[PDB]
Amino acid sequence: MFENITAAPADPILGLADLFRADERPGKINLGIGLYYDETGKIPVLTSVKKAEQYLLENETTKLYLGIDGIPEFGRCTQELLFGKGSALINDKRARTAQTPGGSGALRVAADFLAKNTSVKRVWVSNPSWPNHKSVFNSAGLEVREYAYYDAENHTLDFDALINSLNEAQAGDVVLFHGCCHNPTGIDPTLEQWQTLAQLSVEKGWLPLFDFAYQGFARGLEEDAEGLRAFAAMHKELIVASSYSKNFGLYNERVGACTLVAADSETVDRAFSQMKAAIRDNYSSPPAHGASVVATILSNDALRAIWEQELTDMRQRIQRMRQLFVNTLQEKGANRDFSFIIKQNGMFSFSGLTKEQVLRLREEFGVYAVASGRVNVAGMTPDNMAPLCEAIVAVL
Amino acid sequence: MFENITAAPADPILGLADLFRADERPGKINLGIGLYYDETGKIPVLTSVKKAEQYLLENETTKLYLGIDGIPEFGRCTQELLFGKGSALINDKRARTAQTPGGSGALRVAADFLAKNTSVKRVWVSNPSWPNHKSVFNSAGLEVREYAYYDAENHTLDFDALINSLNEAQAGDVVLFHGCCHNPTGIDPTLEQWQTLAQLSVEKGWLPLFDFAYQGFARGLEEDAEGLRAFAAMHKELIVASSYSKNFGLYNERVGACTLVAADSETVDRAFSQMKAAIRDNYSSPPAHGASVVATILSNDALRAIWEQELTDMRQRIQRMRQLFVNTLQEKGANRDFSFIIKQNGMFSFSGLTKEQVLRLREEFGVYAVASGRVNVAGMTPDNMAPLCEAIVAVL
Repeated sequence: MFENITAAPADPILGLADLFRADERPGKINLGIGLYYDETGKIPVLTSVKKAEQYLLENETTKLYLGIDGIPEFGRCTQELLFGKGSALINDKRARTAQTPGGSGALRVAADFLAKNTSVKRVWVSNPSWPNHKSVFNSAGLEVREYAYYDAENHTLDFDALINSLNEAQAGDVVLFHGCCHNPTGIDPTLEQWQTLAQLSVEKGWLPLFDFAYQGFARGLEEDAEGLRAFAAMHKELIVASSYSKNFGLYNERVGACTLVAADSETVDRAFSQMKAAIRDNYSSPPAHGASVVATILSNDALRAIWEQELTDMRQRIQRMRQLFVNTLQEKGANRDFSFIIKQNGMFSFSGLTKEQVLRLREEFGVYAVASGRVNVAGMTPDNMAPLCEAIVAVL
Repeated sequence: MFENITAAPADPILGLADLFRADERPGKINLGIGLYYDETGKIPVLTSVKKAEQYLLENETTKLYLGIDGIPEFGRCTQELLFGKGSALINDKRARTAQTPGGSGALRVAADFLAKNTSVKRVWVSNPSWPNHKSVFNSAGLEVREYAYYDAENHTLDFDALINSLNEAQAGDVVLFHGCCHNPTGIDPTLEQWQTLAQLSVEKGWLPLFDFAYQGFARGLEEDAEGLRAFAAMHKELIVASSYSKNFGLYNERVGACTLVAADSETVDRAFSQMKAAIRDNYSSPPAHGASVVATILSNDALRAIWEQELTDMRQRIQRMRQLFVNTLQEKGANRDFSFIIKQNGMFSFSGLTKEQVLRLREEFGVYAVASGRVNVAGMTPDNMAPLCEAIVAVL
């Protein structure tokens, strides 16, 4: 039965990580995968996370299955983060949240729900986008189309091209938005641009799908949700796939949520029963540990305070590295203006390095970035910055 | 987009649990869902599990993502449990294991792999079977057909009907077997019956899919794997979806494995790359906590000793309740022979109660079982046995 199966196409980005670990050069620098490093180049467990895990160790008395949609307090805390406490969406009970194995898990659940229960045939993703979006939607049986996004000359959101290319989207297509910290560009719509999109989206009959993996990494928890909330103020229906991998440093515990919004309580409860059915035929119910950690933190004043500060620390370290990167580039003799890097949001920006320049960086300098020239700024440190920038200057 | 979605059909078994928690009667007895209760009617965390969780708390320094297939030591330990240490399958590197979110997760991954990469159009399941089998396979786009299994008059495996009905299976169909502790009958093939099946399966060109959720609950870890190992000695190719939910009391942590076996190393590595692709487009990588607990236990002599004894304790408590159940039934005036219960394996047997008798038990006596009359023996205790049996006698 398996004799004739052809190998899956190598994933160049996971193939990168694989190449990194095999590299015996001591000064090797990892700017590939989207992970937060501290100033010592390590990927720590958050202190608030350790404290919550101690609490669970000392207090959990069972591992009895969660409901299909996971821990209720997790759902409640997630909707407050998303929509704001006292939001009319919450008061009107228009939203239902399933705890999922990561944001990736949430994307798959949404895709499966849409494919099996609606007329949706296609999803619009930005060009460029995180490559996994196409993969997940295609695997669910959905076509993926691309909309213009990035003005690479001005390092800006090409809002005209975006709007113009989205005009080819039909009523009933899904349009995917990144809530903040667009991967890979670091370029997000302004509040005004988000409000214009929310208006266009309603007129045109698009179903908004928000991918919200970096809440707290652009400006702050509430500020980062402004775009979503502008849509939520305008739309009867919306889906949000959110993740706590990055803002809790909980990557491997697979902690995310798929949130469904409909016009009213009866509708959302009805539609959510089909989302629960999709989950049931997948992994049945989600993993408790990472999500209990999140719920324990978000629902305790003292832990939440510590965690919010840890998140602030992470965001500010990245902002410092953005500035340090452009400064060291200038000092190291780089020809180019890299100032656009300072304005961009989250872990990533496009460096503007070619695929060949990145290959050179890896082979000659042990500096690992992805083929698009996207770099993980959260992988830069005061200790690695000088060798990093000397390497970039050498390849320009 | 969601206005016209119809509600998912209520799941009577999850609807049962929901009904149970709303029941304010004090002496209520839960014999529904497959969970291990101790003699005080609680569903405890295993001591070996708590010790492993303490160790992880004190020693983990990162939550960096696992590989798509999870923790390598988890895979190694899983294959040894499945095939036996020193197995030729392991020595020849014919097997690859992906850590998955539970046995349910493993079933979905297998189904997705099969549907997307092979000519498989149908899966044979026993009649009766765990209802989720049909659901999972159908959701992946696979037809499900049923084979005869149960001789309800003699409370036995109807081996003739099974073999006769499986004759309608074509070369290239999947046949699903429960490794031990058949859900719901508690009736497993003997070693001889398993060997005959392994032979038939080869001749007929079936792809065996083992669902192995209760290793250790029939006779013991090695004894329970005898059927699988008889197949593995005969087949070039096989898939195993296994779970640690029940034998580690780790239900909500979603800890399982999908193991792929092929004729040789090159083949299995090739086919497994497509299984990894299916996982990538689902939940991306599996949750670390529950699987690290399992790997930490299985790979430490002291913890493994404690855990194996805890598992032995669970198996023996169930065997005691089987005997106590039939004894108390006789003492309480039951007309019927219930002796077949003593011989059956795992958490469940068919009580022979009608759907109406079970409805009566619930409404009049607060005793919760499923419509098929299947009861969770692991939900019986010395304290609840008398009221339970008085209730059954009343409804006969």
